[PDB]
Amino acid sequence: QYPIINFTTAGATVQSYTNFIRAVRGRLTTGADVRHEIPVLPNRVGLPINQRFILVELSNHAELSVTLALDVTNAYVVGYRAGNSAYFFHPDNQEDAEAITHLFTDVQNRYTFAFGGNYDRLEQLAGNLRENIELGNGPLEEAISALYYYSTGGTQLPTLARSFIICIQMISEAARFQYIEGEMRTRIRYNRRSAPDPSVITLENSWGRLSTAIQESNQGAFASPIQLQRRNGSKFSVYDVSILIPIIALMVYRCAPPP
Amino acid sequence: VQLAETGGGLVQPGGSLRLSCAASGFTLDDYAIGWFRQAPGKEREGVSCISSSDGRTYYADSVKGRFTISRDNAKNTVYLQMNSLKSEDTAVYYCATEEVCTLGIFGHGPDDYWGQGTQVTVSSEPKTP
Ligand SMILES: [Cl-]
Ligand SMILES: [Cl-]
Ligand SMILES: [Cl-]
Ligand SMILES: [Cl-]
Ligand SMILES: [Cl-]
Ligand SMILES: [Cl-]
Ligand SMILES: [Cl-]
Ligand SMILES: [Cl-]
Repeated sequence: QYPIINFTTAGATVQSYTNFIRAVRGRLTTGADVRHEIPVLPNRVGLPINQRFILVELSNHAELSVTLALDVTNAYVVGYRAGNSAYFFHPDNQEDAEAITHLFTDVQNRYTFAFGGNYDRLEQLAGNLRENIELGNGPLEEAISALYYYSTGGTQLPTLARSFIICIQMISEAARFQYIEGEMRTRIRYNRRSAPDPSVITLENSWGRLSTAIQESNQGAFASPIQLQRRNGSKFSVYDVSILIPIIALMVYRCAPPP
Repeated sequence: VQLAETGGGLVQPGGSLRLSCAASGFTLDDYAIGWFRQAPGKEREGVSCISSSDGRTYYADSVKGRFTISRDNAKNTVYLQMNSLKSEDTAVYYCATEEVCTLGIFGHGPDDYWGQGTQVTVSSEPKTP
């Protein structure tokens, strides 16, 4: 009932993954709201239900497929389907609980987890922090398998949570940040797996604040600096929009554009 | 793997220069390419970058409207056209490969490859060759 974007890990290349993320971005935003050369996601307020979600179908070489559902308002994963079973993170209010009844409507075997999909919770359930969870094409292939096998009784919760952490970073965070897409491209290019460095983690943690600072900026300057980290962990402050233009590919809606 | 820069020199204020960054041993087509500059006693800084996707270009505020980056895939070369040069543009200029454009703000990537640099000096009066 929603647009679907397909990707496979089998034989994935820098190009196939790049083309995939581009398609995700193209379905998350209309392109009609662009500020400081950064697209803004749709405003949630009053957003019609047919416009609310997109579907991302992921397959691997073992012929397993899962379909993730992403909320267009924040690019984040809300649940998934494996065969004719569906699983949803705990929703935050009655409107969102109602919204997710419109996902995978041909699935009656539906379950809503008692937990949400935020990193703090998922790291607790996984027993590991993002800094110790490897990302790459291999991790993504394995995450697809683990999500699929939850539906057969074959994945326990820590592995499920780890697999969500992988998918959210490699799909949602890569769509949000061109820099993170680049970090995933490096892993594909060199056929390697590795945990995200501090630059990635701190960007992920800062997406909402960066979206605010950009949309509330005045003369391209932030009202208050945001502290980020370099790849070596060293800390630096950002005061202006321009240097973030290549880094950020999408922003959550915070306010109406200037008159 | 080599990245060779040429085109630097002494130019007058208001003048123009075109730098070249030519690759050997690999293809520039599938990387972002950035220009960076190091001026005396100053932090090394990203100047301009061109993506491997759809030719998207990015510029530091200080050079917007004066510098233009472009890529000639057939020649495995990237160029930096520098117009309306100012004394403040004097620096050693470097090109580097990256996966995506960052203007250097997160530091060097472990697999990024940098050239050895070309000096650009903006002054009306002669200087060291
Ligand atoms: Cl695979
Ligand atoms: Cl939409
Ligand atoms: Cl939102
Ligand atoms: Cl549960
Ligand atoms: Cl939670
Ligand atoms: Cl972490
Ligand atoms: Cl890596
Ligand atoms: Cl890029």
